[PDB]
Amino acid sequence: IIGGHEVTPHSRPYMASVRFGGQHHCGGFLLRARWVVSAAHCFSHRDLRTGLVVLGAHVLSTAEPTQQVFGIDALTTHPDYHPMTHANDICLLRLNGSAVLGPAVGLLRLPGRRARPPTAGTRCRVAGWGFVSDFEELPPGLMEAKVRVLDPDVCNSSWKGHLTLTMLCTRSGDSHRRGFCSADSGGPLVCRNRAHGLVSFSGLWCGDPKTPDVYTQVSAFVAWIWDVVRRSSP
Ligand SMILES: *[C@@H]1O[C@H](CO[C@@H]2O[C@@H](C)[C@@H](O)[C@@H](O)[C@@H]2O)[C@@H](O)[C@H](O)[C@H]1NC(C)=O
Ligand SMILES: *[C@@H]1O[C@H](CO)[C@@H](O)[C@H](O)[C@H]1NC(C)=O
Ligand SMILES: [Cl-]
Repeated sequence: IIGGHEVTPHSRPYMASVRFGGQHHCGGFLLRARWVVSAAHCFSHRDLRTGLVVLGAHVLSTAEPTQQVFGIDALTTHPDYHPMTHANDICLLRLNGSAVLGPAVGLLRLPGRRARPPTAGTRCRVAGWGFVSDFEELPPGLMEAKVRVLDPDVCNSSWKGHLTLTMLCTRSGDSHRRGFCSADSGGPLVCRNRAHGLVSFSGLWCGDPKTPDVYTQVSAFVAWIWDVVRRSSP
């Protein structure tokens, strides 16, 4: 996260860390005790057996007593996920057990089934353990930035017409670069206490307004998300 601040330890109990080969690789959120929502691009060319989901974390390099580590029993990539364009960049993680919900491990609500995406100017927050600068500097813990939803046409223009109808954009509230960075992928964009976005892709320079922050528009996937959950439920 660039242009953000370190959250109070465990103040966002919904945050997940997807680890590959012991290292943090992506973010995500706890939808249900055993369900994690993330970005499909995070698992592209990766052995699911080397994957771990950590919940209840603040400092990833610390074996925190609030941390709960789970394996991935199933990965469900969106059927229409196109890696080149980043279209339908969403996936669901069914863990090899259920998280014990507490003050450090919680759930995040999806937008409604009949809910529209937020309008330009809507204040949102993005969190993660991704880089804090363009010099691959690591955060002291789970960071969070204050962003504002950016007009879809202004964004699509900046992106040379490469945005899909199911993608939203953010900008900073001021003159400082604020947004996500490498390894914040999959982690949610929280608008009005709902996961409206999902970290997808940026430019070369983290938080650069010339190459705005692209998130997966979550409201479009609410129906799919519950369909996949129900399918593997008793
Ligand atoms: C995004 O915009 C696309 C059109 O972009 C414009 O036209 C193309 C041919 C290029 O000249 C480009 O530089 C221009 O910005 C649309 O095809 C597409 O539907 C738009 N997507 C959304 C979500 O509105
Ligand atoms: C869950 O998965 C992890 C990683 O594969 C493994 O270490 C752990 O033993 C598993 N737990 C159960 C109950 O299967
Ligand atoms: Cl569940």
